[PDB]
Amino acid sequence: MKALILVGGYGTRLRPLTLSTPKPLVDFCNKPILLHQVEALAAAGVDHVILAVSYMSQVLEKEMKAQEQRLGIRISMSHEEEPLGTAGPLALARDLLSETADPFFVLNSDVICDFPFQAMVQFHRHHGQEGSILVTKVEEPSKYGVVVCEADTGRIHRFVEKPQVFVSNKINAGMYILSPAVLQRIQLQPTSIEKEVFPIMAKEGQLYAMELQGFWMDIGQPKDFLTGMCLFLQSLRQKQPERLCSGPGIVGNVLVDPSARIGQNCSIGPNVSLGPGVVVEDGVCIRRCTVLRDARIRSHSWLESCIVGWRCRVGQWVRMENVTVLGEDVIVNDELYLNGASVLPHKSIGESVPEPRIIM
Amino acid sequence: MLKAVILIGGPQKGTRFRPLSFEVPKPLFPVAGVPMIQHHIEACAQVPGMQEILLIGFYQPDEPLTQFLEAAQQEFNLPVRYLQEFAPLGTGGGLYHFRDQILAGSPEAFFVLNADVCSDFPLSAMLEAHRRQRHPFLLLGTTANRTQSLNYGCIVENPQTHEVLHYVEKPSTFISDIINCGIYLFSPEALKPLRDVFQRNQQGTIRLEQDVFSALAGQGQIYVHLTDGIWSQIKSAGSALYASRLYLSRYQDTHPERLAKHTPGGPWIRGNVYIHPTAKVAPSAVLGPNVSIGKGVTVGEGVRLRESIVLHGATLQEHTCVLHSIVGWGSTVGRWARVEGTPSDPNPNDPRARMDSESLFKDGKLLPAITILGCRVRIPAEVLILNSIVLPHKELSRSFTNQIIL
Amino acid sequence: MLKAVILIGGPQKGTRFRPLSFEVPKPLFPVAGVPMIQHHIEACAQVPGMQEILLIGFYQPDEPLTQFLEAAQQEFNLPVRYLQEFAPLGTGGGLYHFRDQILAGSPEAFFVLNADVCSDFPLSAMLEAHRRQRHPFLLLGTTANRTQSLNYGCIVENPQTHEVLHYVEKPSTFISDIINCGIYLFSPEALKPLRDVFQRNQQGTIRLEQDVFSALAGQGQIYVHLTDGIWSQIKSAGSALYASRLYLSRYQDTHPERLAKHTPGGPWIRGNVYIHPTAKVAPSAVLGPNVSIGKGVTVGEGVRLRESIVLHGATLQEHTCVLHSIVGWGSTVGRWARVEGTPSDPNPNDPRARMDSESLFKDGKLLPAITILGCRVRIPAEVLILNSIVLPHKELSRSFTNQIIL
Ligand SMILES: Nc1nc2c(ncn2[C@@H]2O[C@H](COP(=O)(O)OP(=O)(O)O[C@H]3O[C@H](CO)[C@@H](O)[C@H](O)[C@@H]3O)[C@@H](O)[C@H]2O)c(=O)[nH]1
Ligand SMILES: Nc1nc2c(ncn2[C@@H]2O[C@H](COP(=O)(O)OP(=O)(O)O[C@H]3O[C@H](CO)[C@@H](O)[C@H](O)[C@@H]3O)[C@@H](O)[C@H]2O)c(=O)[nH]1
Ligand SMILES: Nc1nc2c(ncn2[C@@H]2O[C@H](COP(=O)(O)OP(=O)(O)O[C@H]3O[C@H](CO)[C@@H](O)[C@H](O)[C@@H]3O)[C@@H](O)[C@H]2O)c(=O)[nH]1
Repeated sequence: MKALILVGGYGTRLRPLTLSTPKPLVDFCNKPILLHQVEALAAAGVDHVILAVSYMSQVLEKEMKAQEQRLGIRISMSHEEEPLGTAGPLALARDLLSETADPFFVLNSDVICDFPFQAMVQFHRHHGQEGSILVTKVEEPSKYGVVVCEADTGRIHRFVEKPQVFVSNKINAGMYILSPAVLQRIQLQPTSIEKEVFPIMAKEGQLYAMELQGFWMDIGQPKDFLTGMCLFLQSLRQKQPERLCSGPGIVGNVLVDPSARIGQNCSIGPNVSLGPGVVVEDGVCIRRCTVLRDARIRSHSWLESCIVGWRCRVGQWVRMENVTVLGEDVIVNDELYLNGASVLPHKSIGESVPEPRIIM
Repeated sequence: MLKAVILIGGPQKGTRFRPLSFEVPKPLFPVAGVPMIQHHIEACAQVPGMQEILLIGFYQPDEPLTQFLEAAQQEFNLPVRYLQEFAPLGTGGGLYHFRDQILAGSPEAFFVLNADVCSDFPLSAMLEAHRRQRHPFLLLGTTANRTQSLNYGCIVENPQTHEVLHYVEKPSTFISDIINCGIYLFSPEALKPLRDVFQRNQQGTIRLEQDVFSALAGQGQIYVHLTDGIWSQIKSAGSALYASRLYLSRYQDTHPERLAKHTPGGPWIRGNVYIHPTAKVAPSAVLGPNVSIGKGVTVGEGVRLRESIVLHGATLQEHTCVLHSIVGWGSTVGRWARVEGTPSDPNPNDPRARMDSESLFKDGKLLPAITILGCRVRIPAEVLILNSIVLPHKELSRSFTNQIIL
Repeated sequence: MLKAVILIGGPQKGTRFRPLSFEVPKPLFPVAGVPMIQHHIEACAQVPGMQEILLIGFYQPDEPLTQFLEAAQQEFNLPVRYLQEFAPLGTGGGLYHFRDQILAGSPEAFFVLNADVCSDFPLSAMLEAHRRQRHPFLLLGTTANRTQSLNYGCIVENPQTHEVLHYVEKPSTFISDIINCGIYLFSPEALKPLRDVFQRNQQGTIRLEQDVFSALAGQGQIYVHLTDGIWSQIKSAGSALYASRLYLSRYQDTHPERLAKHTPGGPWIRGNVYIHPTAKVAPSAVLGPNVSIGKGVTVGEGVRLRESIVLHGATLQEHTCVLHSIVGWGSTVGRWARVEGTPSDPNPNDPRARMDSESLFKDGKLLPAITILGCRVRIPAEVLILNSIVLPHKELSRSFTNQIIL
């Protein structure tokens, strides 16, 4: 049993957070985004996980080895020297996955959902064909790749990577199980696996589909970060309601780290996650915001649907709304209103912004 | 024996949401290479026993229209005539006024086709259902979105007997999803109820949908034949471009010799592209999907054309990019010049989205849509035209953005 | 002996002035009752010793142009001839190309007048300075505002010697406060620099401002002469109203019989109002300031007109209010219909005025300007046309606000 995790791209994602820490490492409900997936892979029982990274990082290798014996499972990573698309990681890691004949998971870096892997491997063994794909019913399917399926067997009749015509409602959930025979199909030259090999495999009929149960969300967008965290808080409340804190001054689904310290008569609204080491003063109302680690917010401030970066000092009487992302080491002055401002790191702000624009 | 009546409009009744052409008639506008009513004429000539084709509309007979009639008569070996109303008599008034010319010869039934629709034209299927039941009115019907249905004429039917129980014309509220497609089949008895409507007007102009269809609905006189194929209405410029895309995709099943092949020695072609034989395209040019080129067009070295329509005699010089734009005839685009438009299109998440058309101004703001270049418009070198409507015989000198250039 | 050369444009130079211009060339547009070049011809005929007037343009001769020439010859007792360039030769290429027709008779000096300018035309005072200096180029100039001067040709002069030290044509940044009026006085030796430019172009179009005036400046060839009288240029359709206001205020010193008196038996009149003798005005109507009425115009009973030009053949029914608009030839306005516009004039001296742009749209919305109605536009009763441009032969059904009706 092996598993591949698809990292890279360096941009288009949650950029003010991605400038100081890589994308799979940024925290998401007090855990990194990669760490959720590899913990779920530990739950699945895979012996070995490889991750393809398009640029080498010191602190990522640091974090993954220091996590990697706490997990007790070795995890290796492969560096590509040109971005060979999303298919190139399969061909570069071919022999490492191909010395034994056992089907392997391929996971995107940004997908977070309920992880069905133990049921999905028995589905893969039962249907017996080459490639299995998780699919989910979504409301806006133009952004994602769209598959049509069968009634009972789940054979994928057609796969389109970008629809633009409404051929179906169900999308690629983003979780693949690939046989070793698919490794020899793809060449080392840069291709796209979601576009190229799944379409020819669909008209062959080796591709099969499986319906995910709940609360799938893509966390690539900086806007979709907040509603994905909002959905994950509700699903974790349904599964483990003890882990969410309950208090007289906090309402809704609140997930507080043990290292976080909160003042009194401050009203934390629904779907708020506080990182480790944050300090909230008295009289801060926070609704639908995530707060990353080491960040201190001053008193009497209102924050709706905001992302606060690490070691981020926020002034007194500060209002922030409309997916405003704060970055690495931002010092917002007192009595400022930020509507829609994503902030470049290591920058202090002196002017309240009426309209949403990137503050460099 | 059957003839077919095509209701081409008049000049005032077009009232274009974006003017696709300022100088040629709307029914002679080339959609996917051939004029707009030539699709109707060809699909009517394929039907067996088609004796004649009539065009009713109050255009004055300019020489382009009569020259098109010269060409079409000897192309399809059918007599194609033009009957001009003396005044704008409405949709069904021109049918009643010219009843002696249509009824002569005693046709078994006769088609009525709107000129502005772009459709599959399943005239044989409608003819088989009509030969089965011989009812006076047969209507083509299509399935539409709940929001988009308020623009067309909604039809409530009995699902078993396929008879209209209720008809309403552009309703303010949602009524039904089936919409009238502007294609009808008329038995010779069906000119009798029209006459009745005429007498009520004396106590001239008969609107066919509001006075005949919306009054006689439910009384066993109107039957709807549902259909499946492609359907759009050519109201605006963007809907003309989308209808041209629909016809270029339809061309694979009927005329594979019309679409340009890949041709690795010549110019690059991706997607469905119509190139005229007289047009000379340089081999370095690459023509993207859904592109029609007219007769006598000299597409230069290095041109990129995507989602465009180039009328006859236009010249594009080197390294120009033309995206989502209608280029009028005789127009010249200088080198490194870019003509761009915005494809409003249809929603990709909606199951049955029908691509609405909007009349040039959303709520007092000009909205971005297909760039129109008028006839004999000279775009100078290294200049950008974006989301603009350029009137004819105008030579620009600077870049224009989101403007109607008078 | 002196003659005058009036550079009228061609059909391409009148496209900026296009909505009104479909019916008649831009130089034959009636500004303050008479055609636009007729002011130039009349002010040249008022000069003593004017032998001939030549109009140089590339308009094709039709009945409006030659009918104007036949009228103006017998009106001013002067031969008015039209020389037609074979191609658009620029501002100075037409002057050089017809040099034998200009120098025929050996005149002592000849005036050169742009056709688009509305000005005082103080040609006599320029002549009295030219007889003092006898120099090749004399330029009428006027002071303008610091932000408005960038669109006109700027002249940096020495105040003591009255000589163009420097000339920059439509500069990006501020150069000088005086602008070129577009009225010049040419010696017969002034065709010697132009010839040199022609030779330089071969080793045949010559632009007068960009080639002759820019290189010749500062070398003793070009001299300035400053006027303080009224000056404006008619480059767009809404600038004709402002130039008509300037001419109607100029009319008191030159033609006191042209402006209508108050006439307490007849219609109430405030400000300067020109009424043609053929025009039928109801006595209940009141006409505000700066209003011109064409020939054969019927104005209804109770009508208000302020700052508006009503062209000839137009019909205003009763109880209507027309502010800031140009009502085209044969246009009809139904009862209780308001046609409004917002004031906007070149006004070079003023800082508030929006300066020349071909754009007409700021960010997808029409800028507030003068309402134009083209030829034969039928406005229905009880309907508002505000800030809107209506193309010719278009009948409207409902009230349009801030739109261009195509
Ligand atoms: N090494 C490497 N990895 C890459 C590269 N490009 C993308 N990846 C990884 O491949 C995954 C997909 O990249 P996206 O570009 O974000 O794809 P998408 O627009 O989100 O759509 C994909 O995911 C959807 C589900 O989230 C699918 O529905 C859709 O079909 C498609 O697979 C991401 O985790 C990204 O890290 C690359 O060039 N090199
Ligand atoms: N002879 C004549 N023909 C006319 C006249 N007015 C319109 N026509 C032609 O009749 C056809 C439809 O006329 P419209 O009145 O503009 O109908 P519509 O708003 O476009 O909608 C109609 O067609 C839709 C599909 O295109 C239908 O869905 C809808 O029910 C309705 O029938 C067009 O081709 C138009 O050119 C006229 O006065 N005289
Ligand atoms: N014969 C001929 N006449 C022409 C041609 N082109 C223009 N004219 C006439 O020449 C005059 C000005 O031509 P433009 O090229 O449009 O100049 P402009 O933008 O109006 O600016 C000129 O006049 C301004 C005052 O009106 C000046 O301020 C400016 O510096 C410049 O001289 C107008 O009467 C125009 O009709 C031509 O090609 N041939």
